[PDB]
Amino acid sequence: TALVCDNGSGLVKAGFAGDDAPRAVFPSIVGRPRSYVGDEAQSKRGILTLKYPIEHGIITNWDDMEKIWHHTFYNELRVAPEEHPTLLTEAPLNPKANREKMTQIMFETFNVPAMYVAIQAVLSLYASGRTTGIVLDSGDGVTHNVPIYEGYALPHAIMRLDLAGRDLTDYLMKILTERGYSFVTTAEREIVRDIKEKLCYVALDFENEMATAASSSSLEKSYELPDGQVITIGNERFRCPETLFQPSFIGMESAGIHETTYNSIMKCDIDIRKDLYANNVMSGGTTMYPGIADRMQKEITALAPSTMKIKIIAPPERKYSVWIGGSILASLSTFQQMWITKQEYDEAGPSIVH
Ligand SMILES: CN(C)C1=CCC2=C(c3ccc(N4C(=O)C=CC4=O)cc3C(=O)O)c3ccc(N(C)C)cc3OC2=C1
Ligand SMILES: Nc1ncnc2c1ncn2[C@@H]1O[C@H](COP(=O)(O)OP(=O)(O)NP(=O)(O)O)[C@@H](O)[C@H]1O
Ligand SMILES: [Ca+2]
Ligand SMILES: [Ca+2]
Ligand SMILES: [Ca+2]
Ligand SMILES: [Ca+2]
Repeated sequence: TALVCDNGSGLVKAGFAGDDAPRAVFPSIVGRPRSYVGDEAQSKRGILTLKYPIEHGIITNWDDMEKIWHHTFYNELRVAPEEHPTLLTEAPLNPKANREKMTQIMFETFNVPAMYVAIQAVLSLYASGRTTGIVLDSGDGVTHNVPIYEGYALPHAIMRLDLAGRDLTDYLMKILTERGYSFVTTAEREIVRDIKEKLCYVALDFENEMATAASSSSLEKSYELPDGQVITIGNERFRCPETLFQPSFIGMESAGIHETTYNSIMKCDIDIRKDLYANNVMSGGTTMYPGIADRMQKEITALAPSTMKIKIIAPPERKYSVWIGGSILASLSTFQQMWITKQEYDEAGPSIVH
């Protein structure tokens, strides 16, 4: 049985090809004395320096990444890597040298029998059942617009916004102080992330939503805290994710996700634009907000030609679309020759991965 490992800036998603969802999901964090991995590392902040080996989707520290992979195989999945072909995912615009190092580590450190590396955005597109379209992938640390034509991600048109879930959680923590609530500790941040994932949503029209929240309490929702106290949240529910469309909310000069989507499409050949407009696919935990698809549909329509057919696809399981795409691909045993085997690695070296 093949294994699928999707390493993100904030979370590692791992499992067996064929499963409908990852069996293991843990924080992409490594702790080193002043080593531990995941929840275990976070728990020991202070006595351990924390390291996030994956920044903006790109691996930046190989020794820490090695620890993460070891943890995935031996502690989380509890499998013998030498017995399973392994599919790994990589961020858009990942340097070739990185792909080579990843391959060298899998064969020489973990001794896998075979492996394959796929681009995350492409896997998310496959998860929606298509090979052409533009993916909006927003996770914990980075957001990308990735146009894909017949399985090929067009590098020159990929857009990147260094704003994601982590920043949204921090922002919600900040604005919740306005109502007098104070969330500051690590434990408190965990509560805020839960509030964000349960009560936040994207307004179809921000200004009108603010007006509705100010003229009524129809948008207010209550939330019980660990101590038994109950708080009320109003416009904070939609102000938090609005940051995706208005990065200036958290002090970023970058254009919003709707604008980057449009700019991405305009960087592509005019003859395939129609296909991208009709196939806008959302992927990643930060695209889970109710209302985001309707908002993107409205914003893109405003930017696109009047006779352009616009369609946004937001799969219910998009929180794990990347992993799911990998599960699908890795489970196609008929194409087993696509796997890069150890033997092929011996004769051709790391460069065979490209
Ligand atoms: C199991 N495993 C590991 C695997 C890998 C891969 C694959 C692929 C392919 C094939 C080819 C290519 N390519 C490109 O792209 C370039 C060159 C080549 O070859 C790509 C691809 C993906 O990824 O999808 C594919 C395609 C198509 C299909 N169909 C059914 C129709 C399937 C598959 O499967 C697979 C599997
Ligand atoms: N229902 C939800 N509503 C809002 N945010 C959510 C929800 N579920 C998960 N998230 C956020 O999504 C992020 C996790 O998404 P994920 O796609 O796994 O990112 P990643 O792969 O770790 N990192 P990245 O490198 O940025 O793609 C966290 O910031 C979560 O809080
Ligand atoms: Ca990701
Ligand atoms: Ca600034
Ligand atoms: Ca042309
Ligand atoms: Ca092969």
